Amino acid sequence: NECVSKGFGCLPQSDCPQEARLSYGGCSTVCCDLSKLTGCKGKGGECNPLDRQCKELQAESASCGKGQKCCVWLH
Repeated sequence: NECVSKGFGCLPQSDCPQEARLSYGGCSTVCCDLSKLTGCKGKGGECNPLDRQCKELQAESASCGKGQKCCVWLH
């Protein structure tokens, strides 16, 4: 099991898209990068202030008030 050790899902080829299909093994069908399927929620995300140049994403941070800038990475 590789996709367990890396921290992804095992969704089928019909459910997840053709691009999210990782090359790792151990699943029942195909591995799917849940970190990169959704957005800020995919790994958990972070609001930081408008003073700090980072990333912008209207999906979640749009009502953060103080620091309406959603940032997320692979880690």
